Amino acid sequence: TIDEGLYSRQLYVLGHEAMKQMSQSNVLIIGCKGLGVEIAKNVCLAGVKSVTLYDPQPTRIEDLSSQYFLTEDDIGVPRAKVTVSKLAELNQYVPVSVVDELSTEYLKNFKCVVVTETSLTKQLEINDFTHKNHIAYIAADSRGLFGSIFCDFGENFICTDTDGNEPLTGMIASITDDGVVTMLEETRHGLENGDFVKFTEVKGMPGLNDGTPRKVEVKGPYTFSIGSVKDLGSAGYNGVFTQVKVPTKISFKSLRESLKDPEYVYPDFGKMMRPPQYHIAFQALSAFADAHEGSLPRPRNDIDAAEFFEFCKKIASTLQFDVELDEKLIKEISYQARGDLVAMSAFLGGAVAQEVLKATTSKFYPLKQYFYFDSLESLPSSVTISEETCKPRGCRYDGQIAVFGSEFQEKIASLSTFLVGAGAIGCEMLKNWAMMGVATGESGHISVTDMDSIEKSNLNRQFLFRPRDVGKLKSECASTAVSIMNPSLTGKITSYQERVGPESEGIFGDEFFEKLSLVTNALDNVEARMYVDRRCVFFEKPLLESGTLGTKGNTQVVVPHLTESYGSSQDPPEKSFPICTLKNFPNRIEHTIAWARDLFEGLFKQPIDNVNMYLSSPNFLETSLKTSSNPREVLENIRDYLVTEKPLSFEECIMWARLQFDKFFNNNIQQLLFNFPKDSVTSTGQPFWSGPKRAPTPLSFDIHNREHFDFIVAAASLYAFNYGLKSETDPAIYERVLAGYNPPPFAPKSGIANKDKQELKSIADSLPPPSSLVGFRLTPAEFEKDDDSNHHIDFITAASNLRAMNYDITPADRFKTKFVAGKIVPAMCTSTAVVSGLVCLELVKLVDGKKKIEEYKNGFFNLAIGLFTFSDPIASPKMKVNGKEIDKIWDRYNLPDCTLQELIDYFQKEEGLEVTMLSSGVSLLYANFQPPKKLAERLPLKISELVEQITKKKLEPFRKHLVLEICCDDANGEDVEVPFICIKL
Amino acid sequence: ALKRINRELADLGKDPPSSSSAGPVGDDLFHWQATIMGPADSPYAGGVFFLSIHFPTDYPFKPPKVNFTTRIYHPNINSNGSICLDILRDQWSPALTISKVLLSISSLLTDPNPDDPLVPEIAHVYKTDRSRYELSAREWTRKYAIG
Ligand SMILES: Nc1ncnc2c1ncn2[C@@H]1O[C@H](COP(=O)(O)OP(=O)(O)OP(=O)(O)O)[C@@H](O)[C@H]1O
Ligand SMILES: [Mg+2]
Ligand SMILES: [Mg+2]
Repeated sequence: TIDEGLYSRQLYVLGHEAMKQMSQSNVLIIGCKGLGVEIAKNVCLAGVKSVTLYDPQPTRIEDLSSQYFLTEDDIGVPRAKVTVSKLAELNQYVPVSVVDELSTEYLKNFKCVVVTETSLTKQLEINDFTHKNHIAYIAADSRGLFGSIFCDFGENFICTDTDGNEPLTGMIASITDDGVVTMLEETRHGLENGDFVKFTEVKGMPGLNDGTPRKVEVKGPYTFSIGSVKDLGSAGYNGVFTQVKVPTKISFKSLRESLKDPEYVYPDFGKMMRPPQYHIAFQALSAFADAHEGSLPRPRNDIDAAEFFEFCKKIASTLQFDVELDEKLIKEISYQARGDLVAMSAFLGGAVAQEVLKATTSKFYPLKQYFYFDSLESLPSSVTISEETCKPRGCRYDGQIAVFGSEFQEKIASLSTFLVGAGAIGCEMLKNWAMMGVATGESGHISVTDMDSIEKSNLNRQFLFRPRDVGKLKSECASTAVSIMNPSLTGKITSYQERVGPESEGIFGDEFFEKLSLVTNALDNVEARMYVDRRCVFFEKPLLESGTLGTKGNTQVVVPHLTESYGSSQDPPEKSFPICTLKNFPNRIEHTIAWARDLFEGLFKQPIDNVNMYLSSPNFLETSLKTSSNPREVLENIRDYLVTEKPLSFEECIMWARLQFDKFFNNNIQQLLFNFPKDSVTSTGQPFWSGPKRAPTPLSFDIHNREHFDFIVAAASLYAFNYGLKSETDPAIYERVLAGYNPPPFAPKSGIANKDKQELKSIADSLPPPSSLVGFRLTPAEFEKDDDSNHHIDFITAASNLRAMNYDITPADRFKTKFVAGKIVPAMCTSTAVVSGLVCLELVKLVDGKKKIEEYKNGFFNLAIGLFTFSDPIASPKMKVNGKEIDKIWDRYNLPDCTLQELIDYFQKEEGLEVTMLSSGVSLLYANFQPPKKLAERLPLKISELVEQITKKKLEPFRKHLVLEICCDDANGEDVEVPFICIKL
Repeated sequence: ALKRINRELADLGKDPPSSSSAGPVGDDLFHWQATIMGPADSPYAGGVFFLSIHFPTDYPFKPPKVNFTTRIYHPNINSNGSICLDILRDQWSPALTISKVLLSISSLLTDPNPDDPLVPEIAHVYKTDRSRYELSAREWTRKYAIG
């Protein structure tokens, strides 16, 4: 009963069983500050049964530093009471409540308990109970630029899935008598030692088809071993193996036990001696708060720092910790005790929400057990950070001023950022900017662009939108929501509905880009990422890239004249199958799904386009007769869809669907088996239908079968939609119409001048004239995966399953068909929160203007395994040109709008280089090998005039520069790379 | 992209391909029209086959789209000109030049591969009735690939 219209992207990460178990779990959350509200929001979006909040402390101004459900009108009201109402709107299936008082026994009502902003004594009291009653316990803490997470799921936690990867499967070539299983040619199994596999469709060794898992002993990238199969048989041929995943048992220790001997998780391996320091530091923080009526050390206070360090020494001595305390780091923890950053809150809230989901669903590998994190590299160094600057000012930015100071607040308040995209990452970034106070000054401004609209499936991880907003523009809704969160952003945000690309350079031109301070990408495709990267490189603006995929995520920073661009790296491309595999010889469900998509396009989209173009373009036939690769196909499509097979009712649509069933699932298979019989052999004597090729069998239409009826219904409905007829769904009419159908005879054909053009002309003149059909159009079918009433996914699923039945492939359901055909990218709210936190932690580095490349960090993480890693950005490559150091990426030539000859002479006389090629855009302006006449015609022309002449298009009035790519050779004839040219018009 | 394409074009210009001649269409560097000469020891002898090459925006990180324009009677080439070449669909790497692709296509024309065909009827004729396949190939290369 899962609402797949809302959890579409999340089910591809978790699954149906995981979410079913998740929707029966109760979560208690103690503490309703920024971290608590982040965790609660992520849990509510995830879809747990319910959430209960406990926070009786009255609201204060500083709490607004990272709490975005609190307004300045709520000062003096308990935080939970004012947060429950706003949390109840995120998801309609997840009730949210509040409890005024907590008792120990009450904790038995909840599947998971999350604790924030609670002293260590209360945490011990709660854990002593939750541990022995088998209740998952998570404790999170955020102090300035430091964070801590602790997980305790009980002594006998059972983890079904430990990495989140799909089970490995593959096709076997041969299995020896000693269990040596070999993969097909150039096929890697990917297994690891100790794995379990089950075999099926094994020839010569039926015993392995029972399904009992067997151990794996990897002997190489292409072969492994399963042990002794002597009794079962001597040798096995072909077959498919599938990995089997077995549950693991994880044993956690209580908080009291693990304080003495903790088990650390290391988010970074460059600093492996810190977590032992933070372990003492946080306990000292708790002790200090206990000794000062719950008051943390004041910001940048030396006396409190000394007292805190004395507490740290006492704690280290008491616990017999044989670790030398680092005074600088510990006192830094002391200074930022009262810090409250929205980026740290987002990062830790995403992590903790993922841990809660792990506790409820028993999936993925949890943190075991202490996770201490810091982003101390983000602390500004170009401003004054002292007790005077960091003292509170009685404003909503106190939690941030306590870490960065007022001068850095003034720096932030005058930012001019540009956010590309308004998806999940866009919404999170806008929330973080609103909380941080970005662009709240006189000279600040925010610009956000996105051309898409809000859909139902987007509400599962884009918390700034509501069901009443479905169908509206993302950018406007996001701007309004963030202006509601921070009223100071009223009039400081501009929203565009423009796609960022070559066609929008009149809006995002030189004037627009010259005023920015940084650009943040929130896109989902590589084309726009590359375009924005090129624009930033040209204008020399910092860029913040971030991406997610399921539970994985990464963030990258591009700094002018310091690091390399986004396009300097290469990622794996998309896998496209061979045309021969799809056309005739499929062996996986993906091939059949691709074939079904092609069939959909060729049946309901292309012929309609041809018919419409014929009825509109007066000279379409002549152009097609010599332009298209198959004019006969176009003419046949036009004839069939206009006169020959034009339906007059829905019964004719049903008959057409039956005919197409015969055409595509019964006759083409007969032709293929006539060309290549099942007993045929290759040129080397081996059987033809062996290995990757499966012998098909024609299908006979059975009305009672479910797949056949589904295909007929979908095809008839789509044909009626094409012709605008009234479709029906009652099986009675289909069964009545299809009963009286006589299949035309079909026998495979063995085969065995210029008159063809005469036949084409005869067909052409047989068509009705366009003038006789004015105002008549056929509606094409534009593929839409997200709608379940247009019969698109239904048709694709039916066709794919029928073709799988042809080739004896295991059919898939509509869920997997929608996943594959729609190119759906799995997405999660927790990953979005984590990437937003990391990007906002790099943003403060960008604002401070840090120069060294070691101070920036590109981040990668995988939440299914609890892996976090950070690495320095790659420096931009250097080069030697004319005995000078040139940056390959961030350097350019600035030249006037001189003539081509003058440009060549300048490059010859200044750089001592001979120009051999000059191009602009996708046109070759000048080449050394062109005939002399062409050059003599082109040489005395200006660059702008030359570009206009070659591209046959006048330059736009808003165009102010030209980017030219030049390849030149040195005096000796050696090719030397040079930076691009920036011609100023 | 542009620099790599121009380097390939210059390399073609410096050393003639003899049996091939590729060049940009008009002045566009992302659309080439290549020519292939039928091998002497093949049914397509004395034939000129025109191919259209479309370099993707991500070249050389994505394979160029190569499609025959002249009609050819080959087991691995269909009516739309699509070529069953492994180096153009999933084996593509940013290390293969257009000269290598043209050489591969010429070798394919030299000897077809009927065991993994793209046109099952032509492959069946090739495997069963070789003489009729030869006659049909000669007829097609005389009717379409000449003049
Ligand atoms: N070239 C572009 N210019 C501007 N905005 C873009 C561009 N390409 C993508 N976007 C926007 O980037 C955002 C990407 O976010 P996201 O992928 O989460 O949303 P979606 O694609 O609408 O959803 P889903 O992929 O889950 O169906 C979308 O708002 C999309 O409109
Ligand atoms: Mg969308
Ligand atoms: Mg998307």
